[PDB]
Amino acid sequence: NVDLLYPDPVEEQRKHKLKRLVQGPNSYFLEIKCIVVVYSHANTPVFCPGCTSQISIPTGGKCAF
Amino acid sequence: GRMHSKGKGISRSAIPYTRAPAPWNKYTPEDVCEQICKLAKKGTPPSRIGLILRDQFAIGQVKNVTGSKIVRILKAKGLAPEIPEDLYCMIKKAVAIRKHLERSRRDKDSKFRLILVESRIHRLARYYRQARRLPPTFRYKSDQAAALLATYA
Amino acid sequence: VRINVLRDALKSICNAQRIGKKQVIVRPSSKVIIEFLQLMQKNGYISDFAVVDNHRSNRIVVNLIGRLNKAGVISPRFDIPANDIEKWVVNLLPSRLFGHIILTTSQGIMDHIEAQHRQIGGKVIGYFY
Amino acid sequence: PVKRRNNGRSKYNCGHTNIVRCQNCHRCVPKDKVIKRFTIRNIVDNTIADDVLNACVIQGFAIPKLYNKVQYCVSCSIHNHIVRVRSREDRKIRTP
Amino acid sequence: MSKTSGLYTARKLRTVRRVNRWADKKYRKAHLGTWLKANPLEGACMARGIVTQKIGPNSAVRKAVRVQLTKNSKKITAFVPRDGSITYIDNNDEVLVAGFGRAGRAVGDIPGCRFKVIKVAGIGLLALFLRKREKRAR
RNA sequence: GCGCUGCUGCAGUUGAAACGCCCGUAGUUGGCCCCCCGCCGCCACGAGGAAACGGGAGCGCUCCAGGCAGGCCCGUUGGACCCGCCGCGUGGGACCGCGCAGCGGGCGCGGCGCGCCGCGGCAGCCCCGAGGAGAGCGGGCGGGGGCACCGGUACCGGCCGGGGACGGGUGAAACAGGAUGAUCCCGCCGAGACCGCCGGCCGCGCAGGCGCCUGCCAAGACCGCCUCUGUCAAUCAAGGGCGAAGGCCGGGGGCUAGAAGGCGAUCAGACACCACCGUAUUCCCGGCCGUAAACGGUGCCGCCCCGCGGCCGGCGCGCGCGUCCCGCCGGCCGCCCAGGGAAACCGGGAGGCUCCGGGCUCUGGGGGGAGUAUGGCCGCAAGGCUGAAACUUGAAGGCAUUG
Ligand SMILES: CC[C@H]1CN2CCc3cc(OC)c(OC)cc3[C@@H]2C[C@@H]1C[C@H]1NCCc2cc(OC)c(OC)cc21
Ligand SMILES: [Mg+2]
Ligand SMILES: [Mg+2]
Ligand SMILES: [Mg+2]
Ligand SMILES: [Mg+2]
Ligand SMILES: [Mg+2]
Ligand SMILES: [Mg+2]
Ligand SMILES: [Mg+2]
Ligand SMILES: [Mg+2]
Ligand SMILES: [Mg+2]
Ligand SMILES: [Mg+2]
Ligand SMILES: [Zn+2]
Repeated sequence: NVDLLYPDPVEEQRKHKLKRLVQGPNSYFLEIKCIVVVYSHANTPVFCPGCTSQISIPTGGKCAF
Repeated sequence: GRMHSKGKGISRSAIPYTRAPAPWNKYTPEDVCEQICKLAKKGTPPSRIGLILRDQFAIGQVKNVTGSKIVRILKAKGLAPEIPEDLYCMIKKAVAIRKHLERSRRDKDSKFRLILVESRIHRLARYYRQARRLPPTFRYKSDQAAALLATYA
Repeated sequence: VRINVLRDALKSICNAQRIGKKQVIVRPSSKVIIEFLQLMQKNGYISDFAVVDNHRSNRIVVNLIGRLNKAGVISPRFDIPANDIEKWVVNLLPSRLFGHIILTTSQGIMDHIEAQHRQIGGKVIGYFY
Repeated sequence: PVKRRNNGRSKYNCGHTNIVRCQNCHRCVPKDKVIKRFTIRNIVDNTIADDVLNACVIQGFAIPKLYNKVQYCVSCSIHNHIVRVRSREDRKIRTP
Repeated sequence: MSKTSGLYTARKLRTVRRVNRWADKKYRKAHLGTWLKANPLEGACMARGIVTQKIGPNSAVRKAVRVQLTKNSKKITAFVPRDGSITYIDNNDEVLVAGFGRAGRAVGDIPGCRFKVIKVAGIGLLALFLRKREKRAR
């Protein structure tokens, strides 16, 4: 019923990225419209062209806009 | 936190299996190559350079694109610093502790931390002296640390 | 720090078998582990296994079918004369009829019976039965 | 042999704890080993409360209470029946 | 684990055994040298000496004698076991003295006695107690 | 005998035995990966070099302990062969650890050098990035540390006023206080200690230990990350630093309690327990000492491991948006299936061990004499580290059962 060679893709998402059968990032890129791609876990300030200032709110984990 | 403490966490980064660039990549290695110079010309450490590239320019890994790491590029362009960054930051922390201690000399935790930092510095400096990355004559001393910090920085 | 990958692998395998499981994971993927497992498979103790690549010490999966009772390593590799094997056989294995002692030689990884046939010796890796 | 897993105290993730004094003998005891009970009671006991209320003048006057914390050592708690010596199986029960 | 087990660690093992093997009371008593000097018999099977005085939960007094070893000039007490052998020993008679079963230690209920008398004037005590021979020459 | 010297192959919670803790040199030990080259170890074979002894082929000294003989028509009758090597040679080349400094051609002599020539001949010249380590960014978290500042009652002492006879203390009393107005009530003044109820199977720190307000200075583990380096690591004689309370040296300060001392009771006695007075000390600065049941009486690093539950910090997911429930990391705890053990008990190991080998360090070998003597080092001293023997003795100890 269950085999470790082909883990359920959803059951594996609940585990730690290093104890997985293959180690992989937990981060990604996404698109935002003020057309610009931004890192999911941004920590440094980010600026956008028409913008006059920063639009990121750094946090412990995922950023906010 | 293992070598000079008792804790043992495991906070690290796991890079992807595939070495290829993104399918939205629009930079030839040249564009990144000169960008490094501009940040280097402003006295920026390699780690901050990587963070800047990853955040603003959306480049997760430089090696996947140029085929080489940042410090190798800097050395090939003759801009790499004489002291590796980690040792330099170690020495900065040692200097700050020493100054705080000269200000007041009743704090003992500070002395304990200073002992640990000096031990780490000596180990790393010995390792770097081997591998011929530093001159054999290089030596770390408490009383003239700030001079070697500023002159070589 | 981690040192003997083979010992940890064997201990994990024995613990898993003790509660009668069917599949195990072993972080290291050294060549010596691979030859040890190949000998076990050929003799009929563990059947199948696969190696899972990741660029960072690949992982390996193995299947169990009972049978195996014990398996260990000898941490400092001694030197075994071709003519001095019966003493180790008697000291380590339960009976002279069954059991396999692994030796690494200049001719490759083999069992004590094979080396006794070729009248050569070497270094000892481990054992199982 | 060992009689209790807790060694007779509640000491976790520390080396030293502040000390207090027993209220009846004035012995010094660690704060995690002393026996504590919180009590709430009336200043005037219950038999004369009605007389106190009748003699009082304010309307709706509420009887004030007393809020105290009593701390006793092991020897004095036993001698005054604050705790009982229990059986081997009953030492593991932790309800009031 | 606890002990060293590396392939290049024989020196430490030899040193450790050399140091730790001195903890045994028997090994100490045999290889240290103190007992040999302190033993009035100096490692001999038995000694020849000269008697100089007769003395003697169980409440039975045991008969013994004070002796001085010819080659040593120190004093000890040796106990004459076999019945009726007190009369067979006379003051200032050459004797041969051996040891009890337990080397060094006292044997039985006798306090402060660690030897035996086996010959007087050159005749075995056993050969005389059974009347095989006679001490008419002394 | 003896697995009571333990390499094979001991023990270290309670029987004897884990240094108080950290750093750290010699020393020991070190993840994974390159298919064939050289070197070290390693294995096999071989040479060479004394016999006797030992093993061993054959021979009926009447057997034997022995000896190398002996029969007729004897291998050329026989006395074969092996065994005292850290060295020498050949091969193997898995395991064990080192190889920084381009190559190919022509001048160029048979070769090898030292140089000059096209780069015009080469894919010319970087494994990866360890649930190893270090550095970096962001986030909050905490009785973590040091410096200055600072509030509050309470003990004590003094004073203004009131009032009029006992007060204190004990199991019961008696010493000390009171018409010089005590005890009691109120207010004010002074100094020095301390930081409560909240306060906890909460938390922080290498340990010892850590709790008033305000502000300042540096530090730290964890979590999150497709940020950087590339083995930089583990453990440790010698050496260095920290280290409760008490104690010591030199200066300050002087309210509480209180060794020594004194006094009253109790007692057969009581120079002790109880009552009262009270010096050093307890507080601050600078410096010595370097010991504790300094205890989880359990060394550090590392892997696997039944299930349930609580709390702390950070992150993420889902929804009906509640400080909800479903997970991840790290930490502090409780119960417990197997398993283990002399058992009590452990089970986030004291498991995976007579089926008896992951790495490093330290300690112990029946009880006393004895942590004594004699030396050495450290210390102002008190004392600390190191550390015997003679002699004596048959039991001393651990966990548990019934009385
Ligand atoms: C033999 C000395 C004890 C007897 N004395 C005098 C008489 C006495 C009378 C008491 O009331 C009946 C009394 O209170 C219990 C004590 C005494 C003393 C106490 C002496 C013994 C003392 N130490 C041991 C036991 C004990 C127990 C006590 O009970 C708490 C006690 O009272 C304070 C005193 C004592
Ligand atoms: Mg270390
Ligand atoms: Mg780790
Ligand atoms: Mg008891
Ligand atoms: Mg403590
Ligand atoms: Mg003990
Ligand atoms: Mg003190
Ligand atoms: Mg201890
Ligand atoms: Mg063992
Ligand atoms: Mg023993
Ligand atoms: Mg002894
Ligand atoms: Zn009390």
